[PDB]
Amino acid sequence: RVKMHVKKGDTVLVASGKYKGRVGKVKEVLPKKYAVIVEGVNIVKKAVRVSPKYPQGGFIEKEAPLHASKVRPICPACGKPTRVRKKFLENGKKIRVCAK
Amino acid sequence: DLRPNPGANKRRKRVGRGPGSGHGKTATRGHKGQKSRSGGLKDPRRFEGGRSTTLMRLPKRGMQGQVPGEIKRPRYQGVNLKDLARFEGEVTPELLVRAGLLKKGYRLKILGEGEAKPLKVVAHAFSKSALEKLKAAGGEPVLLEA
Amino acid sequence: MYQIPVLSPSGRRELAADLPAEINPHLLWEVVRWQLAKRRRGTASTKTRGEVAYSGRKIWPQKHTGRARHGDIGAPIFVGGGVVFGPKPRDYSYTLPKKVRKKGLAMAVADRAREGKLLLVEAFAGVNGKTKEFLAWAKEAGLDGSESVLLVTGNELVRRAARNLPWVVTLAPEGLNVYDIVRTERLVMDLDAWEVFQNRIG
Amino acid sequence: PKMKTHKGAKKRVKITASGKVVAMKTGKRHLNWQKSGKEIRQKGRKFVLAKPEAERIKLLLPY
RNA sequence: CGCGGGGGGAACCUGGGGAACUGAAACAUCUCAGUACCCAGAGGAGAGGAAAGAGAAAUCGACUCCCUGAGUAGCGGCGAG
RNA sequence: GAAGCUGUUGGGAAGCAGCGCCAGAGAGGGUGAAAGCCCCGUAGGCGAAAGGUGGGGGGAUAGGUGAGGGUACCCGAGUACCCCGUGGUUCGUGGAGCCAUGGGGGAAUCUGGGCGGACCACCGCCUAAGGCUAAGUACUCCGGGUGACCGAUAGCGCACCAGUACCGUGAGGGAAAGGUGAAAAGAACCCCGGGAGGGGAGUGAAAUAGAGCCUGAAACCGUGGGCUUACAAGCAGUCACGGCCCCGCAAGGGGUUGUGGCGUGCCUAUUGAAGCAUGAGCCGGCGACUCACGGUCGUGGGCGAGCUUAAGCCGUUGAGGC
RNA sequence: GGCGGUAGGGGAGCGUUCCCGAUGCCGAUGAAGGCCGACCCGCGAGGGCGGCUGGAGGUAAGGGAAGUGCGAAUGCCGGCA
RNA sequence: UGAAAUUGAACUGGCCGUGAAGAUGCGGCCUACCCGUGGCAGGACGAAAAGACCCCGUGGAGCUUUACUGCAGCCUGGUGU
Ligand SMILES: [Mg+2]
Ligand SMILES: [Mg+2]
Ligand SMILES: [Mg+2]
Ligand SMILES: [Mg+2]
Ligand SMILES: [Mg+2]
Ligand SMILES: [Mg+2]
Ligand SMILES: [Mg+2]
Ligand SMILES: [Mg+2]
Ligand SMILES: [Mg+2]
Ligand SMILES: [Mg+2]
Ligand SMILES: [Mg+2]
Ligand SMILES: [Mg+2]
Ligand SMILES: [Mg+2]
Ligand SMILES: [Mg+2]
Ligand SMILES: [Mg+2]
Ligand SMILES: [Mg+2]
Ligand SMILES: [Mg+2]
Ligand SMILES: [Mg+2]
Ligand SMILES: [Mg+2]
Ligand SMILES: [Mg+2]
Ligand SMILES: [Mg+2]
Ligand SMILES: [Mg+2]
Ligand SMILES: [Mg+2]
Ligand SMILES: [Mg+2]
Ligand SMILES: [Mg+2]
Ligand SMILES: [Mg+2]
Ligand SMILES: [Mg+2]
Ligand SMILES: [Mg+2]
Ligand SMILES: [Mg+2]
Ligand SMILES: [Mg+2]
Ligand SMILES: [Mg+2]
Ligand SMILES: [Mg+2]
Ligand SMILES: [Mg+2]
Ligand SMILES: [Mg+2]
Ligand SMILES: [Mg+2]
Ligand SMILES: [Mg+2]
Ligand SMILES: [Mg+2]
Ligand SMILES: [Mg+2]
Ligand SMILES: [Mg+2]
Ligand SMILES: [Mg+2]
Ligand SMILES: [Mg+2]
Ligand SMILES: [Mg+2]
Ligand SMILES: [Mg+2]
Ligand SMILES: [Mg+2]
Ligand SMILES: [Mg+2]
Ligand SMILES: [Mg+2]
Ligand SMILES: [Mg+2]
Ligand SMILES: [Mg+2]
Ligand SMILES: [Mg+2]
Ligand SMILES: [Mg+2]
Ligand SMILES: [Mg+2]
Ligand SMILES: [Mg+2]
Ligand SMILES: [Mg+2]
Ligand SMILES: [Mg+2]
Ligand SMILES: [Mg+2]
Ligand SMILES: [Mg+2]
Ligand SMILES: [Mg+2]
Ligand SMILES: [Mg+2]
Ligand SMILES: [Mg+2]
Ligand SMILES: [Mg+2]
Ligand SMILES: [Mg+2]
Ligand SMILES: [Mg+2]
Ligand SMILES: [Mg+2]
Ligand SMILES: [Mg+2]
Ligand SMILES: [Mg+2]
Ligand SMILES: [Mg+2]
Ligand SMILES: [Mg+2]
Ligand SMILES: [Mg+2]
Ligand SMILES: [Mg+2]
Ligand SMILES: [Mg+2]
Ligand SMILES: [Mg+2]
Ligand SMILES: [Mg+2]
Ligand SMILES: [Mg+2]
Ligand SMILES: [Mg+2]
Ligand SMILES: [Mg+2]
Ligand SMILES: [Mg+2]
Ligand SMILES: [Mg+2]
Ligand SMILES: [Mg+2]
Ligand SMILES: [Mg+2]
Ligand SMILES: [Mg+2]
Ligand SMILES: [Mg+2]
Ligand SMILES: [Mg+2]
Ligand SMILES: [Mg+2]
Ligand SMILES: [Mg+2]
Ligand SMILES: [Mg+2]
Ligand SMILES: [Mg+2]
Ligand SMILES: [Mg+2]
Ligand SMILES: [Mg+2]
Ligand SMILES: [Mg+2]
Ligand SMILES: [Mg+2]
Ligand SMILES: [Mg+2]
Ligand SMILES: [Mg+2]
Ligand SMILES: [Mg+2]
Ligand SMILES: [Mg+2]
Ligand SMILES: [Mg+2]
Ligand SMILES: [Mg+2]
Ligand SMILES: [Mg+2]
Ligand SMILES: [Mg+2]
Ligand SMILES: [Mg+2]
Ligand SMILES: [Mg+2]
Ligand SMILES: [Mg+2]
Ligand SMILES: [Mg+2]
Ligand SMILES: [Mg+2]
Ligand SMILES: [Mg+2]
Ligand SMILES: [Mg+2]
Ligand SMILES: [Mg+2]
Ligand SMILES: [Mg+2]
Ligand SMILES: [Mg+2]
Ligand SMILES: [Mg+2]
Ligand SMILES: [Mg+2]
Ligand SMILES: [Mg+2]
Ligand SMILES: [Mg+2]
Ligand SMILES: [Mg+2]
Ligand SMILES: [Mg+2]
Ligand SMILES: [Mg+2]
Ligand SMILES: [Mg+2]
Ligand SMILES: [Mg+2]
Ligand SMILES: [Mg+2]
Ligand SMILES: [Mg+2]
Ligand SMILES: [Mg+2]
Ligand SMILES: [Mg+2]
Ligand SMILES: [Mg+2]
Ligand SMILES: [Mg+2]
Ligand SMILES: [Mg+2]
Ligand SMILES: [Mg+2]
Ligand SMILES: [Mg+2]
Ligand SMILES: [Mg+2]
Ligand SMILES: [Mg+2]
Ligand SMILES: [Mg+2]
Ligand SMILES: [Mg+2]
Ligand SMILES: [Mg+2]
Ligand SMILES: [Mg+2]
Ligand SMILES: [Mg+2]
Ligand SMILES: [Mg+2]
Ligand SMILES: [Mg+2]
Ligand SMILES: [Mg+2]
Ligand SMILES: [Mg+2]
Ligand SMILES: [Mg+2]
Ligand SMILES: [Mg+2]
Ligand SMILES: [Mg+2]
Ligand SMILES: [Mg+2]
Ligand SMILES: [Mg+2]
Ligand SMILES: [Mg+2]
Ligand SMILES: [Mg+2]
Ligand SMILES: [Mg+2]
Ligand SMILES: [Mg+2]
Ligand SMILES: [Mg+2]
Ligand SMILES: [Mg+2]
Ligand SMILES: [Mg+2]
Ligand SMILES: [Mg+2]
Ligand SMILES: [Mg+2]
Ligand SMILES: [Mg+2]
Ligand SMILES: [Mg+2]
Ligand SMILES: [Mg+2]
Ligand SMILES: [Mg+2]
Ligand SMILES: [Mg+2]
Ligand SMILES: [Mg+2]
Ligand SMILES: [Mg+2]
Ligand SMILES: [Mg+2]
Ligand SMILES: [Mg+2]
Ligand SMILES: [Mg+2]
Ligand SMILES: [Mg+2]
Ligand SMILES: [Mg+2]
Ligand SMILES: [Mg+2]
Ligand SMILES: [Mg+2]
Ligand SMILES: [Mg+2]
Ligand SMILES: [Mg+2]
Ligand SMILES: [Mg+2]
Ligand SMILES: [Mg+2]
Ligand SMILES: [Mg+2]
Ligand SMILES: [Mg+2]
Ligand SMILES: [Mg+2]
Ligand SMILES: [Mg+2]
Ligand SMILES: [Mg+2]
Ligand SMILES: [Mg+2]
Ligand SMILES: [Mg+2]
Ligand SMILES: [Mg+2]
Ligand SMILES: [Mg+2]
Ligand SMILES: [Mg+2]
Ligand SMILES: [Mg+2]
Ligand SMILES: [Mg+2]
Ligand SMILES: [Mg+2]
Ligand SMILES: [Mg+2]
Ligand SMILES: [Mg+2]
Ligand SMILES: [Mg+2]
Ligand SMILES: [Mg+2]
Repeated sequence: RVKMHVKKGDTVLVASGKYKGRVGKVKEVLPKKYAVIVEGVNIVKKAVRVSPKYPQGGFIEKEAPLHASKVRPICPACGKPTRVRKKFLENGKKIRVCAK
Repeated sequence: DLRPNPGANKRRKRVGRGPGSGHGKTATRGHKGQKSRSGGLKDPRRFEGGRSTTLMRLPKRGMQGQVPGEIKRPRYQGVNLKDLARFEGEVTPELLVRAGLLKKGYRLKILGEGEAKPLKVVAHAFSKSALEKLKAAGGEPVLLEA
Repeated sequence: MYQIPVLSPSGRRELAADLPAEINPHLLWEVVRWQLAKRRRGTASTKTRGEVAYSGRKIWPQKHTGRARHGDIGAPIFVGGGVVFGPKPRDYSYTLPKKVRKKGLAMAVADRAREGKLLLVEAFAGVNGKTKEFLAWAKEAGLDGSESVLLVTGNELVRRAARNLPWVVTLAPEGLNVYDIVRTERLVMDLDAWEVFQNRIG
Repeated sequence: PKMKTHKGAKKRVKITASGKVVAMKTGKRHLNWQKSGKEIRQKGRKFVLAKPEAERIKLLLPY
């Protein structure tokens, strides 16, 4: 429980290190590790292939899990902290001034 | 005046002695260097030699005590009238204890040397001598009774 | 001494304190040691060779063995043995004589009075518990944040206000104590407070 | 914790108001069969001790 | 046929049994200590509890726990305790 | 559940600079380093259908509550009571009562019966031989909070897959063992090799961070370099001089050791040790005068014929007060 | 003018851990620790400075409290000889 | 392939002195280039085992008796059944 955090799968700004200011959508979020993948961090896995099945398996540069505290959600501006206003039924996150 | 330098006024050196060292109180530590310096020594206070202490002396303290024990009975404390004379008005067993002497020992006995105040003085017993000093200056009533 | 500046909407008036003529630094060192002693929580423990988890058996015979000579792993000369005169929980507190406690409080207040830092007031215009208010309020009062201020008042709201400030230490009238007095460079208090201070000693 | 008055001592010794230790005289309860008058008489008084004086003082204290 | 017991629980609790080292600078009374430990039982506690009480006040008013009373009163090979 | 963004150094800013913002919140934790305002929080406040708890508040039932006069029916039995043997109590047989009770004898029902330290009198206190009763008290398996507590030889025996491995027939004994890196980016591919393991390539700020991998000490083993040694006599040093090698304008200084003078290891124990008296292979880590109460003297203070409070109560949550 | 020194008495100091000082200051232009010096101050235990390592801590002045200094205990654990 | 006990550190010679009275280590003198391998057991008061003998400790334990005191057991009066 409570492992949950900032945004889910959507647009986000990177206030990290080697990718500060960068922007992208989050294509995965690993709560078990409190990190998310965007489109930013990319390292070279010279590795032949991960699992013995399939001959070729790639030098893939794929995106490295980014620590969830180095990414802020964003909407009609520069990404604000998340408030939560409950509607007349449910509840959804209003940014520092707008919806969604 | 800040928390710097309230420093203990130049004498309270908590400096206990450490005899685990190489120059101060070393090796043997404190005064020892011999034997029967191990756990501890017999007494001394009273015990020792292992001969007769001085418990050769003897109890003239007859009336040492019976079985049922103490025998309750009125205890008279003397308050010297010179100290009584200090304050004024009219002194009673309560006022006396209420202010320094007595302390519920209960039995008040003005006595002794000094100079009597012309005041009234209720008590449980007066010394022959006290009786007169105050006789020639003021009034003096006896105890309640029981 | 006597020259305490009071503060009010009617302007700056001035009082006359009965505060002691001289400050004994040692007394304050005695009173502060006492305060820091009682809050000391006894809680350090270690295990004697008795409370350690091992058994009694004699490790080995002690005669024609060539080995050293021993009883049981408990023995403090073993690694993983018992500890010697290591600490056990104990009450560090003691009863510093009352005369002394007061002398201190008086001399403390005084030391500040004689320094001019003491400042009684009543004019708390910034009411509703809201830092901003007390902030602006202290601005007028001559408290900006260049010096530490022990604020003392009955009104919990004034408390709430000053409370979160990193150069202020809130405190009720009865809370007055040398340590806190001495800590802060500047004493400032409510009249109702200064009164219940004189109540204790005046 | 809390020293115990050596009952055996107080039962035979008195501490003088100044700070001295008084005790009875030995040698008068038995050996007698015909000791001088001078003997028994001087054995009736009581005396003072010196250094052992300081030994017993410590065995009382609450007293 | 019906309700109940049985067994377990760190420590704590009550009851039935109950040591020796050691101390006394030997040792037997004495001490260690009704402790250690064994046994039965109680339970979130257990025991105790409304006076055939205390004890010297023509006074107090169940029981329990803390402070004090007090290292007192006493007990004691009047030793150690 | 308040409040920040820009620049700059950097592998990475939370740093430095600019300007600014919240605060009933500047407890604390995290984020590539050092963050009130990025994240998780914190202040303040909100919450339960279901289970548990719950006189605290509220309601009901059980139960309970008077005066006088007369009669003497009743008022706990192998009990009280005395004796023998003991235990409890401060009480060790002591003048030995009280409470308890194994053996023997053995009542009374208020004009009864117990007790106030042998006994007796007087005067008081109290009603035995049926039973129950909350709270205030003790403890910590368990959960939470906090530390002038520990930091992997410490701290629980166990930070780790420990009451394990292993030892014991068994009761039972009982270990060792924590750390790459911000991230796995954990080293494709080539090269020598059977493999292990290397060299290059590549990732990284860093690879003497490369995987029981942070730092990485000492004993111990080794390669290279400088000085020195095969006519020498020894607690291994020390004093002097000279040579050689290395620093430096210099004068000086550093390393080595040829000759000369001097010189009986450390500790312990002891009248006395280099001792052919004890201990120690060497290095690293663990290792011994404390604490509580009470005493006594000295000492720095407060008050002074006075001085001081205990348990506790209120207060606070590192506040004092009564 | 005194000043060899065991047992022992007295005095003054140095350093390790922790607390107040601290919402502070030092700190990646480099924390602790490690390695090194023929330098500086201290009679000394120590303290400082400088280069090399090391990669995140450190903690004045003035005080406070201790699990506070090891060469030996046929000491204990480990490593190596 | 590869141990062990031992080991203060060693740069570890003979005689006559000497010394705590049995010297590789002090004095004097004599002899001796450096390092091994095989072999011997005179010395290193050689290793091993905190001397079993002996004494000491107001240490322990097993054993004896007309040592002391106590208990079982047995015998015995009184009494209960
Ligand atoms: Mg989304
Ligand atoms: Mg490929
Ligand atoms: Mg944008
Ligand atoms: Mg020491
Ligand atoms: Mg000294
Ligand atoms: Mg000395
Ligand atoms: Mg010495
Ligand atoms: Mg010795
Ligand atoms: Mg002793
Ligand atoms: Mg006599
Ligand atoms: Mg008496
Ligand atoms: Mg007269
Ligand atoms: Mg004025
Ligand atoms: Mg003064
Ligand atoms: Mg165990
Ligand atoms: Mg055990
Ligand atoms: Mg044990
Ligand atoms: Mg045993
Ligand atoms: Mg032996
Ligand atoms: Mg050996
Ligand atoms: Mg041992
Ligand atoms: Mg033992
Ligand atoms: Mg161990
Ligand atoms: Mg262990
Ligand atoms: Mg331990
Ligand atoms: Mg002024
Ligand atoms: Mg200023
Ligand atoms: Mg006197
Ligand atoms: Mg006196
Ligand atoms: Mg005197
Ligand atoms: Mg006689
Ligand atoms: Mg006579
Ligand atoms: Mg007394
Ligand atoms: Mg039924
Ligand atoms: Mg049951
Ligand atoms: Mg049960
Ligand atoms: Mg019992
Ligand atoms: Mg029993
Ligand atoms: Mg015995
Ligand atoms: Mg004996
Ligand atoms: Mg007993
Ligand atoms: Mg019991
Ligand atoms: Mg049964
Ligand atoms: Mg049971
Ligand atoms: Mg109960
Ligand atoms: Mg009951
Ligand atoms: Mg009744
Ligand atoms: Mg927030
Ligand atoms: Mg900022
Ligand atoms: Mg620029
Ligand atoms: Mg710059
Ligand atoms: Mg850059
Ligand atoms: Mg930035
Ligand atoms: Mg800076
Ligand atoms: Mg705003
Ligand atoms: Mg916390
Ligand atoms: Mg900072
Ligand atoms: Mg932070
Ligand atoms: Mg809340
Ligand atoms: Mg509800
Ligand atoms: Mg409901
Ligand atoms: Mg209740
Ligand atoms: Mg009814
Ligand atoms: Mg009625
Ligand atoms: Mg009637
Ligand atoms: Mg009748
Ligand atoms: Mg019956
Ligand atoms: Mg019957
Ligand atoms: Mg009847
Ligand atoms: Mg019958
Ligand atoms: Mg009977
Ligand atoms: Mg009867
Ligand atoms: Mg009777
Ligand atoms: Mg009988
Ligand atoms: Mg008999
Ligand atoms: Mg009897
Ligand atoms: Mg019994
Ligand atoms: Mg008895
Ligand atoms: Mg007793
Ligand atoms: Mg007894
Ligand atoms: Mg008795
Ligand atoms: Mg009876
Ligand atoms: Mg009976
Ligand atoms: Mg009775
Ligand atoms: Mg009675
Ligand atoms: Mg009587
Ligand atoms: Mg009664
Ligand atoms: Mg009754
Ligand atoms: Mg009855
Ligand atoms: Mg009844
Ligand atoms: Mg009853
Ligand atoms: Mg009853
Ligand atoms: Mg009950
Ligand atoms: Mg409690
Ligand atoms: Mg806990
Ligand atoms: Mg906790
Ligand atoms: Mg905590
Ligand atoms: Mg801590
Ligand atoms: Mg370890
Ligand atoms: Mg461990
Ligand atoms: Mg470590
Ligand atoms: Mg280890
Ligand atoms: Mg545990
Ligand atoms: Mg566990
Ligand atoms: Mg396992
Ligand atoms: Mg485990
Ligand atoms: Mg484990
Ligand atoms: Mg394991
Ligand atoms: Mg295992
Ligand atoms: Mg086996
Ligand atoms: Mg087996
Ligand atoms: Mg081990
Ligand atoms: Mg492991
Ligand atoms: Mg991967
Ligand atoms: Mg490679
Ligand atoms: Mg190829
Ligand atoms: Mg090949
Ligand atoms: Mg190949
Ligand atoms: Mg490899
Ligand atoms: Mg390879
Ligand atoms: Mg390479
Ligand atoms: Mg690179
Ligand atoms: Mg860098
Ligand atoms: Mg590194
Ligand atoms: Mg390895
Ligand atoms: Mg690291
Ligand atoms: Mg070489
Ligand atoms: Mg060479
Ligand atoms: Mg060279
Ligand atoms: Mg060469
Ligand atoms: Mg030579
Ligand atoms: Mg030479
Ligand atoms: Mg050169
Ligand atoms: Mg140069
Ligand atoms: Mg020149
Ligand atoms: Mg050189
Ligand atoms: Mg000489
Ligand atoms: Mg010897
Ligand atoms: Mg000898
Ligand atoms: Mg000697
Ligand atoms: Mg030798
Ligand atoms: Mg020998
Ligand atoms: Mg030797
Ligand atoms: Mg010896
Ligand atoms: Mg030795
Ligand atoms: Mg040896
Ligand atoms: Mg060995
Ligand atoms: Mg060492
Ligand atoms: Mg004084
Ligand atoms: Mg409290
Ligand atoms: Mg001179
Ligand atoms: Mg000298
Ligand atoms: Mg000193
Ligand atoms: Mg800085
Ligand atoms: Mg620089
Ligand atoms: Mg440190
Ligand atoms: Mg540290
Ligand atoms: Mg340096
Ligand atoms: Mg400091
Ligand atoms: Mg220690
Ligand atoms: Mg030593
Ligand atoms: Mg050692
Ligand atoms: Mg070893
Ligand atoms: Mg070893
Ligand atoms: Mg070996
Ligand atoms: Mg040779
Ligand atoms: Mg020679
Ligand atoms: Mg030799
Ligand atoms: Mg010589
Ligand atoms: Mg020679
Ligand atoms: Mg050979
Ligand atoms: Mg060969
Ligand atoms: Mg031989
Ligand atoms: Mg042979
Ligand atoms: Mg030899
Ligand atoms: Mg031989
Ligand atoms: Mg021997
Ligand atoms: Mg004997
Ligand atoms: Mg014996
Ligand atoms: Mg025996
Ligand atoms: Mg016979
Ligand atoms: Mg016979
Ligand atoms: Mg008999
Ligand atoms: Mg019979
Ligand atoms: Mg018979
Ligand atoms: Mg018969």
